[PDB]
Amino acid sequence: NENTIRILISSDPHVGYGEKDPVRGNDSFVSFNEILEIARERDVDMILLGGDIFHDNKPSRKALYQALRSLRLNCLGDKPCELELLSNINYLDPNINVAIPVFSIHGNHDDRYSALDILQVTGLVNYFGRVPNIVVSPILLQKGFTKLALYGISNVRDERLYHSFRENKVKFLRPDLYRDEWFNLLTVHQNHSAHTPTSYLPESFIQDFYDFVLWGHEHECLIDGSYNPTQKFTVVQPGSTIATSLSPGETAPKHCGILNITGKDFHLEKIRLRTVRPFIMKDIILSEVSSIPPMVENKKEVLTYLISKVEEAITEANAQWYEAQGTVPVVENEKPPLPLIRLRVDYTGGYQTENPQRFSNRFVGRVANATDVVQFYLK
Amino acid sequence: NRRLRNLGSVEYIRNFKKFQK
Ligand SMILES: [Mn+2]
Ligand SMILES: [Mn+2]
Repeated sequence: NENTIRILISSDPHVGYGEKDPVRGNDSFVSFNEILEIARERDVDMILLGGDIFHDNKPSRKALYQALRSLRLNCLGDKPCELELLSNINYLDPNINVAIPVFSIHGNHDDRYSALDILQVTGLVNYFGRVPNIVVSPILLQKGFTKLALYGISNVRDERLYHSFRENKVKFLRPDLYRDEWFNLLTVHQNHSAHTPTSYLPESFIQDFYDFVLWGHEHECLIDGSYNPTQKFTVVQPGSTIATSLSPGETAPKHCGILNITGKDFHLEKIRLRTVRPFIMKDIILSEVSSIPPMVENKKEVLTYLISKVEEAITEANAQWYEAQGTVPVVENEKPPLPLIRLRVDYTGGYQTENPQRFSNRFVGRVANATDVVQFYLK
Repeated sequence: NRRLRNLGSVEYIRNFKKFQK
């Protein structure tokens, strides 16, 4: 639609993560490529990223090459950009045919010349929301009657930003012309909630004039979003495009989204990422497993139960992948990649265990993390 | 933290491509 700004939203691709792993080495490149491919196939007006583009502060030559190759092949082309800039931006360059402009803030992993400066200098990404006293200035875009005021705050040490907000040292700049017509979009890369009272960014701290908050840094996919009643805005945490640890947060299926803006209204469409390796986690408390009698030489029974839980997790992972592809397990069809499987086992109350590497070895050629399938702990 | 709100300050200020071949 001529009055609908269509933005592909994602965050935390971590290009280069696990590059050296023989099984997982290409995951970050394939999934960062997927995000750009979906944007092109779905004919969006622009891409908006929430930071942590590269895993390493100084990306490897392979990581940089792969990111540049994907951006060049998916973002350049004959497609006209229908976004009018009201207040340099790559699509306005007369020597580069930008079909889909990419906008990104920096995260803490992409810390004078960041890897993001390199993406910008090539004309492939618009690095915005720089934090050199913080002055948050918008990028003003128009498509028909729709007016977008895009704001960004690049990653700042959580305590430093929290103190800056407390000492009222954060300056949000608003356009005077077409005052209340602008759809206000904020992009951040901070902790959404931490044990420390100063290590995170509370939602209440964010100005209520904002309509939408794109929340980077947090890897868990919470793509459906959450409404803040006091501030009157809807926070969307798209999550990462790769699991950077085997944490419970990393298990939620990865998605990107299309944010459709018509006037001051929006429609968020969620898109399941097909290239993300399945990750299943099981949290087990042995004392809650009646089958296993406590305080006796129960290794055999502990092992039988845990082996059955890995098997169950593999079956769920394979099913999760076929679901993502819209396919069935048949000879003509591509087979799922090896899944990431993790059992967290609480062994309190008298239960014998097994060496984690010896346990993991029981699933060689069946799991992507053949070294750390199980973790035994005491509550 | 849940108490304070709207921290900092809020103040006011005053085809589309050029490629061809
Ligand atoms: Mn990250
Ligand atoms: Mn981060």
